[PDB]
Parts: sequence; C-alpha cells; structure tokens
Amino acid sequence: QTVVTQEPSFSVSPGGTVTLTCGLSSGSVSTSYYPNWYQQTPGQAPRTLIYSTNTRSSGVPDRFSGSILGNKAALTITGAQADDESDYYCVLFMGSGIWVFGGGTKLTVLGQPKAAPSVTLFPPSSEELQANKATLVCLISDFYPGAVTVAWKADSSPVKAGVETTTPSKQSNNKYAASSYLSLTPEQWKSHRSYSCQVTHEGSTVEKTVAP
Amino acid sequence: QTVVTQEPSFSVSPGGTVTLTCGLSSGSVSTSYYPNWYQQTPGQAPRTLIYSTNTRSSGVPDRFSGSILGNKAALTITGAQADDESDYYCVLFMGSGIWVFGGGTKLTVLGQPKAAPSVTLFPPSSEELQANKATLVCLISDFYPGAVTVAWKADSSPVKAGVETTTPSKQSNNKYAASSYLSLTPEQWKSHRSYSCQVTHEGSTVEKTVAP
Amino acid sequence: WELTILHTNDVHSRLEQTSEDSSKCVNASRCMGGVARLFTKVQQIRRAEPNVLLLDAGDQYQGTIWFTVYKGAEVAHFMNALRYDAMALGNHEFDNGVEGLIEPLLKEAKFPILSANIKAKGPLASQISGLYLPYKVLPVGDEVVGIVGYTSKETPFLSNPGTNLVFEDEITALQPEVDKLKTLNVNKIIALGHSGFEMDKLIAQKVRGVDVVVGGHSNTFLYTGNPPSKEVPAGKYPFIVTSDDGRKVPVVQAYAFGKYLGYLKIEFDERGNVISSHGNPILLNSSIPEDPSIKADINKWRIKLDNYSTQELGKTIVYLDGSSQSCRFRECNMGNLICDAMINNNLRHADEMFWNHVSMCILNGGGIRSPIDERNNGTITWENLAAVLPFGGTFDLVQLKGSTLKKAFEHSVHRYGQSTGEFLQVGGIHVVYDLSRKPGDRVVKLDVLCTKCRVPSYDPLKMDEVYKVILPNFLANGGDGFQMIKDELLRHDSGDQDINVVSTYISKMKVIYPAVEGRIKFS
Amino acid sequence: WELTILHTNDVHSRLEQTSEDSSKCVNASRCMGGVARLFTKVQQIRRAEPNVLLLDAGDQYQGTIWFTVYKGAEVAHFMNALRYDAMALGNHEFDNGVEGLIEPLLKEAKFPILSANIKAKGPLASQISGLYLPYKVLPVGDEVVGIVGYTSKETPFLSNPGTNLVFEDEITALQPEVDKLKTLNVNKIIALGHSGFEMDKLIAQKVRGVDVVVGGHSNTFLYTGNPPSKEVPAGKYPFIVTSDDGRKVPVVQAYAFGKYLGYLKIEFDERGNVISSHGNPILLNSSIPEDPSIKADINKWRIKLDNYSTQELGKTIVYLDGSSQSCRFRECNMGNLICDAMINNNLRHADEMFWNHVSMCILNGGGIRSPIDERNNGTITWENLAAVLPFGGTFDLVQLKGSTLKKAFEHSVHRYGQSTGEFLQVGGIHVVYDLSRKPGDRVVKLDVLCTKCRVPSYDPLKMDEVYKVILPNFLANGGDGFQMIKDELLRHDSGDQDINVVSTYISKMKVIYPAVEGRIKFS
Amino acid sequence: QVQLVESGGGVVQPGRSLRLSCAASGFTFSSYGMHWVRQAPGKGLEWVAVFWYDGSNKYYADSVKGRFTISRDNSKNTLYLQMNSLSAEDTAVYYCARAPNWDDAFDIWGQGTMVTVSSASTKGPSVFPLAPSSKSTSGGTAALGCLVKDYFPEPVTVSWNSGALTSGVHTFPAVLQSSGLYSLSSVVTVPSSSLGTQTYICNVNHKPSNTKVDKKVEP
Amino acid sequence: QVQLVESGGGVVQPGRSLRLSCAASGFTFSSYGMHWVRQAPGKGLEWVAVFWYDGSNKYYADSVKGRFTISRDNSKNTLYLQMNSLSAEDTAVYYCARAPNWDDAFDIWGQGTMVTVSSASTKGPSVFPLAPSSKSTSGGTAALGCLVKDYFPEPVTVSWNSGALTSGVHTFPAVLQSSGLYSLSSVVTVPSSSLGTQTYICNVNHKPSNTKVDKKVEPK
Ligand SMILES: *[C@@H]1O[C@H](CO)[C@@H](O[C@@H]2O[C@H](CO)[C@@H](O[C@@H]3O[C@H](CO)[C@@H](O)[C@H](O)[C@@H]3O)[C@H](O)[C@H]2NC(C)=O)[C@H](O)[C@H]1NC(C)=O
Ligand SMILES: *[C@@H]1O[C@H](CO)[C@@H](O[C@@H]2O[C@H](CO)[C@@H](O)[C@H](O)[C@H]2NC(C)=O)[C@H](O)[C@H]1NC(C)=O
Repeated sequence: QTVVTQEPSFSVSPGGTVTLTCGLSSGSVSTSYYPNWYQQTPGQAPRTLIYSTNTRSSGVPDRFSGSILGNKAALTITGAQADDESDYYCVLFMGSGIWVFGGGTKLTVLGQPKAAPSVTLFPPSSEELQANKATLVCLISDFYPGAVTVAWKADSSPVKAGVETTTPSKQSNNKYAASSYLSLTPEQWKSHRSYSCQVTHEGSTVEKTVAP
Repeated sequence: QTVVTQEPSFSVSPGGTVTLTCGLSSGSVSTSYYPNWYQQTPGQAPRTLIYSTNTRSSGVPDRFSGSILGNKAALTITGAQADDESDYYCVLFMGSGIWVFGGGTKLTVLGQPKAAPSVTLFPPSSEELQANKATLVCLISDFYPGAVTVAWKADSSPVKAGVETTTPSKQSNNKYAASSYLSLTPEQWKSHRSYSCQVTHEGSTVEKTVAP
Repeated sequence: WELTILHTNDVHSRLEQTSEDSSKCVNASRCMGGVARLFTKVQQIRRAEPNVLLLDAGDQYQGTIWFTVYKGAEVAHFMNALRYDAMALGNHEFDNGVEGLIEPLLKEAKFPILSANIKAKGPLASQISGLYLPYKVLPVGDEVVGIVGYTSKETPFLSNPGTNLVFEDEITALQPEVDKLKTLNVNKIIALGHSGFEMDKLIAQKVRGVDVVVGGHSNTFLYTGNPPSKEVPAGKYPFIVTSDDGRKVPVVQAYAFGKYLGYLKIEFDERGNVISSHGNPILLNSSIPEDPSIKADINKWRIKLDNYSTQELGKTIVYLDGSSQSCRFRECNMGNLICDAMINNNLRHADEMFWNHVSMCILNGGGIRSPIDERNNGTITWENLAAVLPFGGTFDLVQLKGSTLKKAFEHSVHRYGQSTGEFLQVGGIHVVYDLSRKPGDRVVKLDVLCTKCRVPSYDPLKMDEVYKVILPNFLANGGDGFQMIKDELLRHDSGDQDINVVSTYISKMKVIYPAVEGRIKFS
Repeated sequence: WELTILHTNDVHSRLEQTSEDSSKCVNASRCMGGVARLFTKVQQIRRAEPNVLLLDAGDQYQGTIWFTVYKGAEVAHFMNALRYDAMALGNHEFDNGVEGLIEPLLKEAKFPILSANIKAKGPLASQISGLYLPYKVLPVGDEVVGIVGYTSKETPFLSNPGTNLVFEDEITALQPEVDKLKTLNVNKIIALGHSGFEMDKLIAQKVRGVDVVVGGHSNTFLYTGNPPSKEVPAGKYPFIVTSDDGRKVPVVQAYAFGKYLGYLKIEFDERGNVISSHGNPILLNSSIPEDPSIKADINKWRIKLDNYSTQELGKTIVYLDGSSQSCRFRECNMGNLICDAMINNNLRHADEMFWNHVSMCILNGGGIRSPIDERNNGTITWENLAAVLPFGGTFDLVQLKGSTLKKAFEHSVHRYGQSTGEFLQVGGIHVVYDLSRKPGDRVVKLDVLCTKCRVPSYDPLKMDEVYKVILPNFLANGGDGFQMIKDELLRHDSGDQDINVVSTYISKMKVIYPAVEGRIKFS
Repeated sequence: QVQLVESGGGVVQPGRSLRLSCAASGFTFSSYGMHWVRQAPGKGLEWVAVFWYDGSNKYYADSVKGRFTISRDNSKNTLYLQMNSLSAEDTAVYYCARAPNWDDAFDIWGQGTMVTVSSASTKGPSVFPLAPSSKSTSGGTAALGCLVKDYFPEPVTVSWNSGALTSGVHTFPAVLQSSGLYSLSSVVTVPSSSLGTQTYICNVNHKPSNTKVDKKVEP
Repeated sequence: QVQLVESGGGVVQPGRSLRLSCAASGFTFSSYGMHWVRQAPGKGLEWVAVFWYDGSNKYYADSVKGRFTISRDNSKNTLYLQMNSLSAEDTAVYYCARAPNWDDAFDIWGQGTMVTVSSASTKGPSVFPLAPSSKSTSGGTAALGCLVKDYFPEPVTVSWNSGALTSGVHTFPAVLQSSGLYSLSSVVTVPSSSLGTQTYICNVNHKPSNTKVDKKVEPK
C-alpha cells in the first residue's frame, strides 16, 4: 500500500507562521488528489479545516490557508493563536473509493517552558532474565513541546521488533513525560554487545547505552 | 530498471551435474522471454550455447541442456568436463528492442582441493590521515575455488559506497587471491568504533576488525 | 459584490479561427473565433476585473479534424492553457464513449468538470470515481461561489455513453445538491449545463437556491441591443426568468462555435441574492489580436494534423465518379456516398433530438470538384477528399416546406444545358425528371423518406408538409441561384466541417461500395 | 526418420462442434468438429507416435459469437490447452486490427506464431517486436525441424492490418530465410502459411530447401481415395509437386471449419530429404468422443457468452418489420437490413479475393421469424436476433448463372399467396413481378449490380453472365423448393454464422435506419 | 441541528462478529456520502469503509477488505458496519463521518465509539527490580526503580518503603502492549551514599486481583 | 567461412566522438540482425544497441539512449556504432554479434575491440606504510606492508630492503579506482622477534614518471 507521510510534530510561537506539508511515498500530490486537512483535539471528534486544498470550510478562520508546495500538499497557519495547539491530519482520495490518511502532525504553541528531555535507560533485571523474558526500559522526563521520536539500536543496527512506546503525558510540573519498552529474548540480549535508546526532541538527539 | 539475477559463482565435481538458474527481479521467466545461455572463457569472445531455452546450437555438446525451473530460466550441465570451467551468461528479450544480460555465473570444476581464504586487514596509516584521505586495505590469499563475497561493516552497518575489490587472481601456487580497498574520510574512521572486512568463500565466512 | 462571468458553450473544437458563417477561415483580415483570439480577451479582462469566472457548458468535443485527430487531448491541454474555472458535460462529450472522455479529458484536465444528473453503476462507478463531480465550491476573491452541473437526459440518444451511465432528470438531481450548498453557507449558486435553452429556463423557475443559470446545447443567441453580426437574437442578454419563490434569475448562452465569449456582471447582496445583471456577449471580430504564445502552441500541434492528411483512412473497391461531366448532369456515386456520410454522421452525433431521425440530404454538383481513383491500391486519404470538397464548408440542417423543396428541384434543371453545377445529387429521395416539359414543371415523381412514419418508406412529397433535411452551407445560403432556400427555410443550424464528415464515415466503414442505384431518372 | 504432421487451417473459431454444413449442432448423435473432439484424437496419436507436430495455418480468428465475445483470447487459452507446436497468420487474424491480434493472442499465446513476409515499420515495429516470428526451429526427438511462415499479400484487401504492416511477396521473403536454416544445419524445413492452395504449389516449385508445404486460405480439400463425407476432393493428399530443382514436394490442407484434422507421415533420410509421404485427413465424426476435461472448460466460458446476449449491441430508430404477413409477401426492411449486413460483413472479412466484389444477396422470408420493436430506448440485443434467425444457419457465397438466378426468382412466386416462405427479400437487385402472368413467367424486370462494370450500376441480368451472390445455407441446399440452386450452382463456400453477422453489423453501425426503398415492385 | 451518534461501545473476544450503528439527524441523509474511520488509541487515523448517495457503490480499505461489510438504511436515517473476524489491530475508536458529494469531502464527524477486542483476562503483575546504574545523575545521586509487567485491570498503586518516601519518585503511564496487557515502571532518584545505609522497597497493590508484591532493589 | 571483425577503438579523453566498425564476411549480411555488446573488464556483459535486417528498426539500451547511434551499411557488409559524449563507464570491450531472426538467438560473436576513455595523465604514486600489529599471522610472526595509492602506470616495481628480502613477500593485483588511477598493496610476513630488532623499508620505482619513493615501516 501507499503511505501519506506528513511531518510527525511541529512547534510555533504564538502569532507566528508555520506550514504543515503532506506528501505521497510514490509520486507527487496534485490538486486532482483532492487534499483535505482536519483539526483533532487529542481524544475529540476531528473538526474540518480545508477541503479542495485551498477552499476553507464553513466558519474556518482566514489565518488557516491551504496550498501545494512542489511534491506535497500544504497548510499554512499565518498568525497562530494558543487556541491552535492540537493534532492536524492531511488525507487524499486516489479514487475508486480509495481514501488514505496521514500519520498526523502534533502542533505545539505554548509560551516557552521549552526544555530538552531527561533519558534514564534500564537493563533487563537481575531476576527478569531468570523468568526467560527480557525487557529494555527507556524512561523520558521534563520535556516540552512533548513530542519525541524514540529510536532503538544495537551496535549501529536499527531494531523494529517488539518496541512499545507510551503517548507523551503532561507531568505534575506541566512538562511532558513518556516511557518506551523493548520486549526481547535472553539470547538477543547476550548476542549483541550493547543496546541503545535514541530519543530525538526538536532536533536535539539524546542516546543512552546498556550491555551485560 | 530490471535486473536479470543469476547465481554469482558455482563449483562442481568433474563428471558431476550442476544447474545454473537465471531469474527476473520483477515477475517470472517464461519461454516468451526467449532465454539464451553463453559460455565465455573470461577474455575470449563468448561462444553461443543454447537459444529458445531448450534448443542446442550446431556443435554444442549434449551434456549442456537448457530448461525452465518455476520462476527462473535454467541451464543443466549433466556430466561436467574440465572443458566447462568458464563464466556463463543468461539473457532474456522483453521486446521493443530491449535485451538484458545476467550478472554472469563463474563455474569452477575440480582442480585443487577446496581451500578456505586467509584475510589480513590493515587500518589507514599514521601518515595517510594527514593527507586527508583514509583507506582500509583488506587482503585475501590461498583460496580455491576463486569466488569470494567482500562485505564491509561500519559497526553492524553495511557500506557499499567507495568499496573497490580486485578480480580474483590465481597465485604463484595455483590458489586464488584478491585485494579489497575501502576509501574513507578521517571523520568516518574516528566517528564509528570499529570497521570490519567480511569475506565469505563457499559458505565459509571470514571477518577481521580494526579501530583507532 | 460584483462578479464578472465569462462563459462559452457548443465550441465544437473550432480551435483555430473560422469565418462569420462558422466554415474554414478565408479572408485572414476578416476572420472570427479562435482560442488564440479568446485567450487575448480573457487575459485583458482578468488583468482589469478582480472577480472573474471562465465557464463552459460542453459540446466542446466534436466538429473539426482537430478532434478527429487528438480525440479530446487537444481540448484538455488548451482549456488548461486558457485556465478555465469549471466545465459541464455535453451531448457530444460521449461521442468517443466513456473512455474517450475519461482517458483523454477527465484525467488529463487540470480543472473540475461537473454534472450532477449523471450517475454510473457497476464497475465503471469505481474507475470514474470523482473525475466528474455534481457541484463545485469555487472560491473567488474572499467569497465563495457554488457551481452545480447538469447534462441533457437526451444524451444516450445523441451519443454513445455505454449502458453503465444513467441520466437522471436535471431538476430532480440539482435540487438536493443546491440545498446542500445552502446547508454549507453557500448563498451564491450558479447552475451550469447542457440541456438546451428550454430546460435552462425551467431550472430557473423550479429549483430554489439557484441564483444564475448558464446553459447551451441549443445554438440560441441572446443579445441586448444591435446584433454585431448575422447572429439573430431570440431574447435579451441576460434573459430574466421569474422564479416560483418570486426571484429574477438571469439565464445566459453564447451562440456557439467559439465566435462569441459570454460577458455578464452579476452584483450580489450580503446573503447571495442577484440585485443587478447587465452585459452582452463579446463578439471576437478581427479587431481582437490573436495571442502569439498560443498561436505558436497551435502551429506546434498543426504538424500532427498535416501528418494525418496523407494517412490511409480506408479503401474503396469502386471508382468514386466526381468529374464535372458526371455529378453536374446525372446521379453520380460520389454524391450518393457523401449524402450517405452526411446523414449517417448526423444520426450518431445528432446536435439536438430535433434532428436525430433526419433521413433526407441534397448536394449540388458544384460542390463535387474531383473523383477518387481505386486503380492505385484502393487507398483513400484526407488529401483525396480536399480535392472533392475544397470549399471547407459545413453540412447544415434545415427544416423546409415541401413547396420550397419542389421549387429548388425545378431550379435543379430550369437552365440545364452546360456545366451550371446546380444539379442536385440526392440522398433519402427518389426523383424523376421529364425534360420535354416546361422548365419549372419537369419533376414528374418526387418521393421522400417520412421517418416520422412508423416503418419509413418513400411516400410522395406533399407541398404543405414540413421536411427536416441536411445539405451544404453553400446551399443553405442560396449558392448557385437557390434564393428560395435562404428565404423560405424555417430552421437553420450550422453542423460539422464537410471533409471531416466524410473522413469519419470512411474510417468507420473501412470499405466503401457507393453505387448509382436509380435515385434520379428521366423518360 | 518418420514424422507425423497433424495440421489444421481456416478453423474460423468453430470452438464447439457443428453439423456437416458447419452450422449450429442439431442431431447430438451425428455432429462433427469441436476442440473437445480434436483434443481426444490428437492425444490418441501422441500416445502412439514418437515424432508429432500440431500446426495451424491461420483464419482461426473470425466465425462464431465465441470470437465476437472473447475476440481472440478464447483462441489462445484453448490452442495452448491443445498444446499446438506452431501457427501462421491469416487473412482474418487482422480483422480486429493489429491490437485485436497483439493484445488477445500474441501476448496470451504460449506457442510460436510465424509469418516471414509481413514486415512492420514505425512505432508498431517496436511494440510487436518478436511476438510474431518469421521462422522457428522446433526440435523433435534427437533431430531438429525448421518451420517457415507466410501470409497472403492480399491480406490488406481482406482485413484491417493498419498501414504500419507491409506484406512482401511470399516466395521473395521465404527464400532468403530458408537459406539461413541450411546455414544453421537445418535440413528438414516445413513451409506453413495462409496464401491459398494456388501459392502453396508455387512455393513447392520455386523455393529451394523447402521439404513440405502446409497451407490454407482456400478451404480446398485433398483426399487420396474415397471421401468420407460430402467434401469433394480436388487432388490426392498429399499433393506431390515437381520443384524446379526437380524434387517431389508434398503440399497439404484440411478442409476448413475444424471438421478435418490433417494427418501426414513423412519419412526423411539422415540429411533432410523426403523419401516417403502417405496419409489422409482424419474426419472428426461423432465416433470420436469429446474429451470431458475440455468440454468442462468450454461450459465454464459458455457463461460469458450468455452474459453478452442481453447487452445492448446498438439501436434502431425504425420498426424492424419481421412478421410473417410482411416479409413473406412484400419487400420488408428487416430483409433489406439482413441482406445489407450479409454483403457488408463479407466485404470487410472476405474469405478470398474472389468475393471482395460481392454486391448481391437473396433471403427467403422463411428465415425471418420475428420483428424487433424500438421506442424501448431503441435497444437491440443478441437475444432479439435469436428470435429473428433461430435456425443458427450461415450466410454462404455461391457463383450462379443468370439463367439459374431467373429460375429461383420465378420459384419466389410460382404458387404465391400461401408462400410457405419462398418469397425472396433481395439486396443489390431490382426485381419487378406481374402476378397476372403464368407462374414461371412473372419476372418482367430483373436488373442486378454488375461486379466490375467500372462504376457499379444496375444493368439488366443476362442469362449467359455468371453472378457471385451471398445467401443463407438453407437456400444453397434448396430449402423451400430451390432445387435449381443446389443443382446448377458453380461454386459454394460456407460463410460465418447468421446471427453473429447481424450482431456485428449492428455493433459497428451503432444506429440503423433500414428502409423499404423499392427493390421489389408489382403492377 | 446536525449531528452523528454511534453505537458499539463494548469489549469482545477475537473472532466474534460485531455490528456498529451511526444515528444521523438534521440533514438530507438521502443525499450525502457516509464513511467509517477508526483511530487506534494514541496512533493516527485510518480509513475503514464508505457508502455513497444512491447505494450501488460501497468501498472498503485493503486492511478490512471483505472482513467488514457496510450497509446504509435511508428508510431509518442510520448507517451500519458488520465487523466479522475481529483481532487486536481492530482495537480502536470508530467514527462515522458524512461526506458532501464535492471532493467526496468530510465536513461533519461523529463523537465516535470504542472497539476493544482482547482475550482480556484479569491479570496479576509480574514485578522485577531495576539495577541502579549511575548513568542519568551527576550531583552525587543515582536513579533506580521497579518494573510492573503484564497486568489487566487498571489501575495499579506504587509506593516506596510502605509510602514513607514520596520525595523524588516518578511513576509513569502504563503502556498497552499489543497483547492488551498493561506494563509500567516507577523510578526514584536517591543519593549514592545510602547504598550500604538505606533500604529501598517499591510496593505494588492491584486490588482488582488483590496481588500486593513488595520487592527490594539492590545493586 | 563466416566471421566478424571489429574496428579499433584505441584510447580517447572524455567527450570526444568515436566511430566503431564491424566487418562481416561469409553470409547473407543482408538477412541477419546485428548488435553491439560491451563488457567492462572484470564485470559482466551489457547490451548496447541493435540493427535488424529489414532496416526501419534500430534500438538502444536506456544506458546509451541518444548518446549512441548505430548504423548498418549492407552496400559494404559492415556495421557501425557512433559513440558521442563518452565517459569512464563506456570503458569496456565492444563486441559486434549476429542474431538469426528466429528464436532471437545471438549466434556468432566478434573477437571484440577495446574502448579506454580516461583522464590520461601519468602520476607518481602516493606511498604510505601499513601497521605491523600482531593480529593477522600466528603467534610466531606478524604481517606488515606498504600501500601504493593513486598511480597511472599499469606497472610499478616493489622491493624490500633494496630487494634484499624476497622471503614472505606477497605483492597483490592493482585495483582500477573509479578515478581511472591504479592503487595496490605489497605485504610481507616476518617474525615478531625482528619488530624491535630489524628494519623493513619497502622501495617503489615507477619508471613511467621516474618517481622512486622508499618508505620505512615501524610499529606504533
Ligand atoms: C466415422 O468415420 C470412420 C472413418 O471413416 C467410419 O469408419 C468407416 O466407416 C465406413 C462406412 O461404414 C467404412 O467403409 C466401409 O468399409 C466396409 C469394409 O470394412 C465396406 O464393406 C463398406 O462398403 C464401406 O466401404 C470404413 O471402412 C470405416 N473405417 C474404419 C476406420 O473402420 C465410421 O463409420 C464413421 N462413423 C460415423 C457414425 O459416421
Ligand atoms: C468589431 O466590433 C466592434 C463592436 O461592435 C466594432 O466597434 C463598433 O463599430 C460600430 C460601427 O463603426 C460603431 O457604431 C460602434 O459604436 C463600435 N463599438 C465600439 C464599442 O467600438 C468594430 O468596428 C468591429 N470591427 C470590425 C472591423 O468588424
């Protein structure tokens, strides 16, 4: 299948300009894919913003203004309010009935508690190995915007197997926090020298490394 | 573009049977691609062998016999002579003029007994770094037959860029030998912990590792 | 909120400029039409006005060689260069069947294309999914305009849409869709479509929400004031129509043949109600210069036409006798051929349902200016026909009293004697002359085909009865002394290009066997 | 080195078994033909002989609904199931144009398909590149056999091959290519192709290297001894032909419509010389059972035919009068329609060049067994026609003396008034009866269309002149009392299936206007 | 005025069939398209199915091809979805949204409904310690915790030294492993100095299975 | 008897045009297809171009599309290849081969001809040492050598201690780096005992630029 790829997260200053793009894995996005953007308050019914690529829907503010940049459909927010901090979904209709969503772009506009993450990487336990399970715990604390990408590796080799990652969750101090688990087998844990948890946060990559 | 993929190298007992296959990256091979096999003594004009898949040419030995196995066109050499140690090219015609060859299968018959390879890996020099170049030397010796696979690793990371590997070359002792160079930048050499040269010969994988 | 609306319709792929009667361009200095010309005047307006819309209402798809060659691709890659805003589907858009619309146009076309009354079922439904839309919300300035589409339910009788397409009643299908626009705070709603001036007016009346109606299909011409060419108006432009809820709804339409560009300033209130509506269809007389950058892209494509002139269209297995000493005196097979091609061409691609049963044709010898030889390889190219029909006329449809028809047939032989190419080669007619009698009392038998009769036969012509007949424009305008037609004709609609009509007939027949079969006799 | 050669030709897509005259199968117990049947007998032979080749020489394409529906794909996915070894291209393979050969067949076909005298130029050249080959080297047992293809240079006159295919003179193009086989130690060389029994013999004579010639196109039947059915032989099988270098070259051919399978044991020396050549074409009568596993795969495909029966083919804009009390008494438009479809169908897909000039048709009323009503969206489906033409006959071509033609036209009215279906609906004829006169002296005028009188006109019938005419097989067999035809006919070739002929004409015309136009008159 | 409500709500075991309804009001139901969209909690939006205006046309996503069946009833202004052969990847929020006939668009969205399909047994937590590595802390302290793996009835309470340490503790959100079993951790930052001096025992209570483990954490 | 002769592609600098000829004899040239195939030395076979018999049809590989022009002259039983806009990936052996029309064979082949297209410019080698750390040869001995990088002779001599050591020496094949410049190494196996005891100096001569480097090799 074909993936609609749109930025995973963005941050903007209040009263700023920001553009979300939304591209197609194989080929360009044109008008004749009928682009279409939605605002979802996390955990709420997604409200419409713009259909046709350009057309604003009933009672959509004029600050929101859709376009196309080269390969990708686009959404320009000229003059952000604090009212706009939510998740934005792009989505195209390649006809025959075939409709496909984007991954969703999380747009943050707070007023500058802007703090990089605190990563605490734990091995599988004294005792856990002995139960024949083997779980790598990677903890994140004290970051804003509250949008992270958790990459795992072994000795410079990516792992896509058995990775589970929580949704970021505002702490007791209005900064975001999230955990990331990697379930493994005692073999795979001893076979590779060291495992690493790579957390990236507004281009600020943070790693930690553990081995027996 | 479409790659015609045929086995990279093969070994056979004299008076034995061996089959070379020849497949298409994208789709199956049928008769309607008009398979076609050639013997090249490396550096002589390649003698025609089999057209149509099955048809032998005038004065082609009867031991050579072309066919089709499932997805791939095939060439069965029933009863190998010493005469048959050559490089064998498959080739299919996808019409419009478009003809595409195979990578070539190098067929080795008995000469010696099957000697596994001897790898000596060198780092870039004290002095070389200072000229801003940085070259990894990997030497291979004393193997039969003469068909090796040269893999390089960054830590557990493949590189196929800036790797140069010589043609295997019969030594002063009728066993084959070849060098493999990997051009790098002094940054790339210090950035990654250890670099490895991985050579495989008749399933017999040999690695060596060097680091700053 | 003023909204200037540029509209076209029934353009019939006349991409290069024509002459006033919509034939081949003759006097370079006096020629009209052209998409070269049109571009100029549209760009002039857009560079002046702030609120502009450029619409078409179909029949863009048949007429010249241009289509016969590029088959809809010429349409797209030029309409896209004029930068149209929306278009509706036509009687003639399905002449190449659905995929001769869906492939060349709906996919390659860079602007939305509408009709709401056309629904597909089965597997076509998935293929065609959202290449043809029922309405469009087209933003102009800081406001939005709704445009709703429609297409004549007559389409399956005048085209080849296959059996997967349904044509719902215009009104039925529009109402629910116009209502949705108001459901989504669109107050300003244009209707745009190809059902005929008649239905356009019934849309005004019977569909609430609808503010403006732009139509075509009927070649009808609306002017306020003095007509700027031969075009006879049949109402003021715009044509006001009193809606049932009691609104003034302006209904518009350019002639056809890309001669007149529609021009209508519509002023709206704050809630999407028509308050003012004034303007007149801009004629494209030679005083508008043709845009150069387009006239280039025209001549770039001109080359693949020239290439088609020499290509074998199909073959004859008989001599096509077109010499003076044949077609100007007695019944020649060439005539019989052409007339048959004229009628046949008409009953596939009929302009309106009024002509879908037309079985009568006439043709002067003085339009047949060459024979075509078989001996070579039996091969027939376009260039061959250019020798036969070098006038680059059209085949037009005229409704005629039998009295008038009789008159013209006596004027076929009143001054017999030498070449005088007024002798009529007929199709769907049996005639007999007796030359012994007085000039203007020589037609002794005249049986014609009465199709508006259950199983059609040749029944003798009644002088009272009205007769729907096809013939060259040369004759509709009283060529070779035929003043009695130009005067006593009842209806006159310009048709397709003469040569193009044969070249199609021949292509689709592939083998011709045109015989002399006793349509015309003596005693 | 004994080599059994199974050969077919002019199979004319008769996929399911027929009756002796190549019509619809009637008497289950007595039917012949079939690919079900054929499979059985070929499998029997392959399980007996060690050296077998199964060849075809074209005209596989045109014939039944089978093709009208699957358009060549039925051919491929069955010939591939029969496991043919080679095939040549036909007069009729280009009836659907190049793409109606290249798409359905040349792509889907799993066996080599040859013609060496057909050269393609321009862009088609690249597309078609090596899907149709000039020659093929087919290894049999421990030896190798060369097979050369050819196709009639007359193909562009009997098909629609595009203008990008050229047809070189068979002999010219074969010779240089046969030589290359000997250049590659191929001693044993079969010629295989569709140019007509006549050229097949001139290939034997004039082309060195060639050992055996297999042809078709002419439908010609060769038998050594007593013919096992109505099939009149015209030479022994094989037919020995004295080459110019002075060799004996056997030339073969099965009767057309997949009735007879060719069977020829050829014994060769160790350097590719024919020493022995004996055998006779195996007739496929009902004593050969139809293979079950194929009769299954037949009825699997049967279903998509039934589906096409109810689909709209095209439309009428007139009543098709086919009632008994119309077509059995006076000139009815249905007849005029059919006759026209019979002739027209013939001049596109002509079987040989002898019939490319056929302009004359006759049809008994007792073959027109229903009318077709319009006004119901004007729709005409296959099922409609099945009601009109339920006999599943054919339209055959007969050469006839004027004397004979006159006789049959008097038998049209000899004991008129009851007319148990004797009355002739004509095409390419003007006839006039006076009923007052003696039965067998009632035809007062009979003008017919002359075959190559330069420009085709209606000249009075001379009883000395010979006349090439199409008519139903019911009448070529002297059905409603026409013994005068069955006896005094000069040539008789079976044509295509009756219903299939109309259904095509209607599809390709799309809109029909069949009128009563005074072919038949009284006093 | 206009809205869409859905029905479904419940939890089901893998395999079983399940029907979904979407009660519409305040518009010409007769006219608009009607879709189903799902959203796996935390993850993005996925297109499920669609029913057009006249009936003829129903389309589904490659992900639920012929596993799912959509049905519209204009007689009753309600949309339906038949979900046969369920699994864990179908666990998500299921919205019905209307489409105007425009770009076949999506103006109005429903509140949505929850589809949870698990084996879903009432679980005890596996508890494990977490080896206090000085690799996160600088100013003479180290971070250590305890892992609560594989449990089902949310919530689970986590104390430290019987709840006699609330200072420096950071308990985390539970993750919902693809098996429909929760797992979380609870970290606490303490000084290096208290290794031989002070004892750290993390205490878990999970009253929905009454499992109350109390595991010590040593280097 | 039947034969194909190619025509001499020598050496040329990138960009220049170059025409290639293929003289056929001993068959109806008039009848068969005629191709070009290239072979980059050590690499596989690549299809270049084709001319068939009836004339209209000439086809090229996407790799040499409109860069190359093929032309047959039946008047003169010779096949031609016009090679404009050359580069280093065109450096290869260029064979002309016949095809019979039938099962679209490639029958008969030429001996072939060589196309070498480079920035020819004759460079002295960069020489560097190679670290004799005991991790290649068994407990008793160690391996050390010297790297000869970037040079444009094919040929270059390597001795050890002025050629006073032929025992344990294993000089290797030159590689042709993508720059069209050669590079090689020369290893020698010696005892661990002589690292601190004996001096090893590898000596390079490359008389085609007269550059004669003499680099000592010590451990680190
Ligand atoms: C199907 O075709 C086969 C092959 O022709 C038929 O078998 C043949 O039948 C004919 C007529 O019965 C036989 O000819 C007769 O031969 C006898 C002597 O055997 C002679 O006394 C009769 O006067 C006549 O010449 C022919 O020999 C026979 N051939 C074989 C293979 O035995 C078969 O009857 C046909 N079946 C049907 C129902 O058409
Ligand atoms: C092209 O059309 C325009 C508009 O009809 C012509 O300009 C008019 O010419 C007439 C006669 O001279 C005047 O009475 C009108 O007042 C003019 N109108 C305007 C707005 O200029 C123009 O002459 C035509 N050109 C040609 C040569 O046909």
